Amino acid sequence: PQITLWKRPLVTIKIGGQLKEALLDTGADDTVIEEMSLPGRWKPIMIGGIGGFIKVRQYDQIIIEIAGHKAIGTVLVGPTPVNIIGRNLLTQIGATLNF
Amino acid sequence: PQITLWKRPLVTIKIGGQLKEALLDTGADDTVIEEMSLPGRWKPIMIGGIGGFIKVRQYDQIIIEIAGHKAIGTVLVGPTPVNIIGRNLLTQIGATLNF
Ligand SMILES: CCCC[C@@H](CN[C@@H](CCCC)C(=O)N[C@@H](CCC(N)=O)C(=O)N[C@@H](CCCNC(N)=[NH2+])C(N)=O)NC(=O)[C@@H](NC(=O)[C@@H](NC(C)=O)[C@@H](C)O)[C@@H](C)CC
Repeated sequence: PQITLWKRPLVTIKIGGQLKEALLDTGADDTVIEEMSLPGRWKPIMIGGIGGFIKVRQYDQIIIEIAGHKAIGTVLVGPTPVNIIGRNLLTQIGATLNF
Repeated sequence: PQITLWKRPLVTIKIGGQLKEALLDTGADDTVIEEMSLPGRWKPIMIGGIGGFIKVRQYDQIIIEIAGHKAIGTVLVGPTPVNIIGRNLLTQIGATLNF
């Protein structure tokens, strides 16, 4: 669909078979989800944001549905202020910025 | 135009008489620009995201051209690692997310 930005671009996602709400984020390289139990092997890494760096668990090849669109890729799990869907998965669902 | 997300959606902007490169961030409520000596009155506020919060100066009615599109609104100035164009301005240039 076409989503305007007057409101935060929040969509429903399905991960680990669980429904969550996430923010479509063009300014995010990666996808970061709040702490949760996720079936899969992980590796600890650090990511950055506007205020500094935080440590997250890196899960690869995770099946996730975004607004009904399928994506299978890297999902970072950690203490993020909000669930965000980054470019790694936005490209998978064919999302583009238009103006 | 249409901007794909294979790489960071960076565009040229003009603010305070200077040209800079900024990130189109749909996951940002407001606009945060790198430290620059913008003239005029301002208000001290704090803004954040991943890693925490940072101190910035809030300027109102700032003229800013984004990728050739004129806009006018609130601009936060401070020690941000990246020039961030938020929704407050993305809506003004008619930007949408499409998939
Ligand atoms: C988590 C909060 C919501 C999403 C977030 C995404 N921001 C981009 C900004 C660009 C970097 C400064 C970001 O953090 N992107 C990260 C997301 C994490 C990730 N791993 O993708 C990123 O791409 N990080 C890269 C590196 C970015 C820096 N790059 C560089 N210096 N070359 C990384 N780690 O790979 N939004 C924000 O940070 C904005 N905050 C907000 O919109 C809200 N604040 C809060 C706390 O939620 C609102 C209430 O103010 C900031 C800019 C203030 C308006």
